[PDB]
Amino acid sequence: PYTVVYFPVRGRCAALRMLLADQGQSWKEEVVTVETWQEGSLKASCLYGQLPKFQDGDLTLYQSNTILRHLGRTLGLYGKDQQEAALVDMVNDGVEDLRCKYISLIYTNYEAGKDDYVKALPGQLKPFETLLSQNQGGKTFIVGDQISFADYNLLDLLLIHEVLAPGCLDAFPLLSAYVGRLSARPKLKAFLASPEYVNLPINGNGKQ
Amino acid sequence: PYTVVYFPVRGRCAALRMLLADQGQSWKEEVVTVETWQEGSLKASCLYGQLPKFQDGDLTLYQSNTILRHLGRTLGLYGKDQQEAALVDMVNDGVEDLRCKYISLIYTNYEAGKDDYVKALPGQLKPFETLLSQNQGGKTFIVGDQISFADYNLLDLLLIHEVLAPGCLDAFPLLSAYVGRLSARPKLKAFLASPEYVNLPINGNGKQ
Ligand SMILES: C=C(CC)C(=O)c1ccc(OCC(=O)O)c(Cl)c1Cl
Ligand SMILES: C=C(CC)C(=O)c1ccc(OCC(=O)O)c(Cl)c1Cl
Ligand SMILES: [Ca+2]
Ligand SMILES: [Ca+2]
Ligand SMILES: [Ca+2]
Ligand SMILES: [Cl-]
Ligand SMILES: [Pt+2]
Repeated sequence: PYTVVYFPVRGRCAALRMLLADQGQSWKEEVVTVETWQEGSLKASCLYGQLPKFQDGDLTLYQSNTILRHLGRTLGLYGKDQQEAALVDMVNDGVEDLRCKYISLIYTNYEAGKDDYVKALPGQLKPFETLLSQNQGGKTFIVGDQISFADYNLLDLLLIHEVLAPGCLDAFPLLSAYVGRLSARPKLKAFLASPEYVNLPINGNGKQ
Repeated sequence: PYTVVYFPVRGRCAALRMLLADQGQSWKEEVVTVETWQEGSLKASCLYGQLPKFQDGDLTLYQSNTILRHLGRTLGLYGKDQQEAALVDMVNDGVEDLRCKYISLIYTNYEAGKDDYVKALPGQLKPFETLLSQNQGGKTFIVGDQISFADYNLLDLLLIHEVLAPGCLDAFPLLSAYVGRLSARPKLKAFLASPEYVNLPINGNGKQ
């Protein structure tokens, strides 16, 4: 019932794929080559001229956080009540902010910008440590006592940052433990070890 | 029940203010001056070192779209069902994407970047005219038959863009009429005419 339409990269679909995999949901991958994209037709049919495109039956969605929120809603991964739902959003928006900075570094300014980025990184990661500390001493999820779509997105962000700056989580014991804990969830663990995950690059331009 | 903590500018609070005013809600403005921000204490206390900060009872929120979603969820401005909520998110994420570009122009590249931004603008607005075209002929709201938080956000986006690039909606009959229709809603109309809105600059650097 789900289709993911994307480039042959992890990128903005990593988190939503982890979510689907961990939740035992089945989906189709439709792969878009750089050549098809450059041909221009598919791009012109996309609402905002970008991928991912996501189909849930006849419901067609664009925007990676739209897809996360939609799956969060329909799969009960959006907090236990209205207050938790808002906290989940606050976490996801912070994740999205850091993701945009990471995307900027990777695609527009890797060589000149990397040292500065890594130096500023602890400052950008600290709010997630703080959230964890304020929730059951960081022993469960980013919000409340059940997983949310923000957990999968946060997890992705942290995983890609380790690759960017090995040991960056050494300064953050709760985030470190959290990555280990979520990454060990059985369906998730299997997915992250699988060719369909491992054989895709993180980004489209060979940088990580 | 609500408190908005922000600089004396419209910026990222404009949409949530329009929402509150139109929905007959009461709120307190806590105005933060340049001197107070520079002092550092308030900034250090903010989850992501940014304003707005929003209070509603004992709930403290940060991130303008988290605030919009919370108000949307709690006041019933988030579509009629899950499928509509997904479309609402899709519109809001698209509004936010263009807000991000607008902000980057205003704050970091106004004199060099304006000509390229304005030339690109029609292709950036067109998706919203298309959405309107596909929903009851553009006669109601951006999604469905009831107002949503995305409508308030889109209306703001459009109003600030008419200041930036006067006439930018002229080629878009549905958006043009939507702006007039929503702007005529009695409480919103009163708010938009009030000194509280009119006498604040859109941005914090004198550019618009
Ligand atoms: C195929 C490509 C050209 C479109 C390409 O290398 C590329 C550029 C930007 C991208 O994302 C940016 C983002 O905002 O996620 C991604 Cl995921 C890719 Cl694969
Ligand atoms: C505090 C400032 C430095 C003098 C300043 O002017 C400033 C910078 C970025 C901002 O974010 C833009 C947005 O609307 O998100 C805003 Cl709202 C302001 Cl007021
Ligand atoms: Ca986006
Ligand atoms: Ca943000
Ligand atoms: Ca309603
Ligand atoms: Cl952006
Ligand atoms: Pt951005």
